[PDB]
This record gives sequence, C-alpha cells and structure tokens, in this order.
Amino acid sequence: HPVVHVALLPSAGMGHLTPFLRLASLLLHQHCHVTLITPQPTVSKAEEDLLSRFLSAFPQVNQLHFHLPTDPFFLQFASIRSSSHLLTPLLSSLTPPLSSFIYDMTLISPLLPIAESLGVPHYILFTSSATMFSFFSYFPTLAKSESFPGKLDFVEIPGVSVSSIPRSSIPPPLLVPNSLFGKLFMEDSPKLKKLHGVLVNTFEGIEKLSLEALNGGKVVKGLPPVYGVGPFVPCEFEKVETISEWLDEQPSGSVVYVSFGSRTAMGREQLREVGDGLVKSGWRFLWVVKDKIVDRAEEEGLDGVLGFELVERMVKEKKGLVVKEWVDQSEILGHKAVGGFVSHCGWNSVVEAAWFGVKILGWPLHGDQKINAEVVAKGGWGVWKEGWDWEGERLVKGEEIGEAIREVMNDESLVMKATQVKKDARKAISVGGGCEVALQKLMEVWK
Ligand SMILES: O=c1ccn([C@@H]2O[C@H](COP(=O)(O)OP(=O)(O)O)[C@@H](O)[C@H]2O)c(=O)[nH]1
Ligand SMILES: O=C(CCc1ccc(O)cc1)c1c(O)cc(O)cc1O
Repeated sequence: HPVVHVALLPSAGMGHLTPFLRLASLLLHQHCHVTLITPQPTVSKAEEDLLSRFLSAFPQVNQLHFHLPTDPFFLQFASIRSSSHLLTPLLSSLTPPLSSFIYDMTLISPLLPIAESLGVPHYILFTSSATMFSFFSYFPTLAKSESFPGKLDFVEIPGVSVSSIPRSSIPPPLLVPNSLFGKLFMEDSPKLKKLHGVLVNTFEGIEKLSLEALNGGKVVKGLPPVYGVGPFVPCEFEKVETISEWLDEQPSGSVVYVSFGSRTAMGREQLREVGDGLVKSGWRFLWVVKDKIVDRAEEEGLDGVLGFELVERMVKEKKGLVVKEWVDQSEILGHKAVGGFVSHCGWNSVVEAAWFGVKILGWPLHGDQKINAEVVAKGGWGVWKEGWDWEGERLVKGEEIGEAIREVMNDESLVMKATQVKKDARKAISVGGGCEVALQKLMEVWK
C-alpha cells in the first residue's frame, strides 16, 4: 500500500512549533508518514520539551536534525533562513517517496526553490490570522508607493474581516525603511504565487470575510488557495499540579487568565501595573509572568520581579495565583473556572480561546497582535483598548487595567458571542466543516 509522506519545517518559537505539531497530529490521524525537521539548537526549553513529548507520543515520525552556525527568536529566524540552504540533502533523499512539503511562513524565500525542486506540492503554514496574511499579501502594493512609509494612515484591503487597519495597528518595524521585517515582507509576499496553497489556523466562525476575500482574489489577484485548517485542537502530548487543583476550588467563570505569550516579557514597571490592576479588580486571576523573552534566561525570582509592595498585596488575598513557569495554557482555558482571558492576542492563544469559548481582553504588544485584536473585536467576543498602544510606548496604569478587567468579566454580551464562536469551531472540524473539507482535498492530491 502506498503512502502520503508529508515533510514539515517549523521555525523558532512556541507560537510556530505548537501549531505545526498540532498540524502533524492531524496528518498522522489521517495516516500520513510525517517527516519533521528541527533546526538545532532550539531557542527555548519549551520547544525542547514539547518536541521530546511529541516524538515520545508519535515515535513513527521521521525526525531529522541539522545544526546552525536584536531578539533571540528573530535571530534564529535568520540562522534558519540565511545559513541552511543546505536543507536540500535532508528533503531530497527522503524515503518513502515524498508527497508534499509544508514549511513555516517565515522561510518562504529560501525554501521555495528547494520545494520546487522536490517535485511535490508545497505549501506554507501561516501561524497568524488570515487577516494578517492578507496584510502580508497586500503589503508589496502599499509599500510600492512613494507615500510609503511616512504617508499611510490607513491600510484598506477589500473584503477582509478588518476593512480599515489604522497606522496604529501596523507592526512598528514595517514602518521603518531597511527593517529586517520589511526586508522579509518584500522578499516573500511576491513569491506567494509560486506556492501550491496557504494553510491558516483559522475557520469561518471568526474570519469569514478574510477567507472569502483572499480566495475571491479581492486582496491580490492570483494568490494561491487559502485553506482554513483551523481551529487547531490542542493535543495530549502538549501537557507536561498546584494550578490544576487551585482552579478546582474557584467558581465557574470567575478566574481571569492572563498570559502574553511565550516570547514576550513586559517592562518591569509596566508588569507591576498589571498585578496592581489585578488586585484592584476584585476578581480571581491566574497570571503567567515572563521576565525574559527566552524562558532559559529567567534570572531573578518572582519576589524581586514583582516587588515587595505588590507581593504584600497578592498574598493578602489568596484570590489569585501568580506563576513564572511554563503552563498548559490549553488546560487552563478549558477549565470551567476560567471566564476571562487577558491576552497579548497571539494567534495561537486567540484560536485556543476561540476553541474554548473564553472571551478575551486584548492587550496587544508587538507585531501582528493589534490586527488579531480587532479581528476578535469584530467578532463580538472580545474587547481591546486602542489607546494603550504598543509595549514600551506607554505605561498603562493599574486603574485602567482594573476597569478594563471588570468591564469584560461582567459583560455577558461577549460570553453570548464567545460560545457562538465555540459552536462554530466545533462545526469546523466535524463532517462538512471548513477544515475537514480542506484536508480531504489536499490528501487526494498528494496521491
Ligand atoms: O505559559 C504558556 C505560554 C504559552 N503557551 C502556548 O504557547 C502559544 C503562544 O503563541 P502565540 O502565537 O499565542 O504568542 P507568541 O508566543 O508567538 O507571542 C500558545 O499555543 C499558548 O497556548 C502555553 O501553553 N503556556
Ligand atoms: O507581523 C508579524 C507577522 C510575522 C511574520 C514574519 C515574517 C513573515 O515573512 C511573515 C510574517 C509579526 C511581527 O512583525 C513581529 C512579531 O513579534 C510577531 C509577528 O507575528
């Protein structure tokens, strides 16, 4: 019996490894021989731990390694992109015969020629939102102007979920000429037409308009088909028990879970304004803290990071729990005791909240996080304060944070729309949904 051999190449960061491994699980449950390529060394320890648990759960995955010669994650983005065009010997000698190839969206330019020489249908996995991909697709046109970048107050793509993207929501690095992110956007987006398709962890329940505009040509004429293979359901290998038991003693829909991702640390005095606003809200909270970008370099303890003033106020309540570790976020969002999510609006944690029907308080910080926020705000199951701006540009006080939390928690209008998203997320994976329809199409082509 023949085989459908799928090779996967993720990039640095849990925001990229987690959706790739969930995609790998979906393919493995579709009887695909999966080859997973991991560049070494991995940036974070969570990437190290997740891979060791994934390959312990799926030992039939053909794992291939290779070594490599600003931000630590944005640097490994280059050491994979720039250094190792010597990825061809790993891909061109795969047995059983390769059937397809899916690589990270941040590696389009160097991997596109490698993929074209493999003679198999090749795709990208866009870990962010389809609305963000439409921005990535439409970027070469608005940068082509002489008005770029100084004169561009609004980005307007026809038919996407966010019709009017103000300058405030554009990633700051893109507005600066000769930026590393500007170099990548101009180098990759024109090469999108060479691809056989784009896979996005999203579904019609949240980005109905963006998927219809991309596949309708109304964004860029000739774009490859965009397959909404979301929502990526969290698998069992992702879990690594105080937090497990503390949530069992809290009322349902009363804990506000706060996490700003895996690769973002707040400023020390802005971080202390969060805990100030948490206790000022009178609500139970589960706050995940990061003092550094990479979890390996966590130097100082929580008593020194939060300060003696806020530490005195935290333990006086026992109403909330603060940790500075890697937690099973999908295990927290799935708990019935959680009703609110203060999130940096990274697309993985956004779709996860959509999967568990948890309303979101959006606090975007860098990059695409502001676009993903208004994508949620359009859906009616989340709020985000536009004047709070990016991380570092402003000091959001604890009084505003406390208000913004109390605003979201007692707003049942969001919950009524948060469960509707949860209902559509289940229909997306059932028979006839957008994901199962798209997966069976790609499966039949790879034979
Ligand atoms: O303590 C943590 C922090 C993050 N995550 C997971 O890591 C991903 C975060 O990626 P996202 O794109 O949301 O933000 P990024 O980390 O890329 O900024 C999501 O799948 C979260 O569920 C987790 O499981 N535990
Ligand atoms: O805007 C994006 C999209 C990421 C991206 C990078 C390269 C590429 O070719 C396509 C998409 C972005 C940033 O700018 C900065 C971030 O911290 C995160 C983030 O998601």
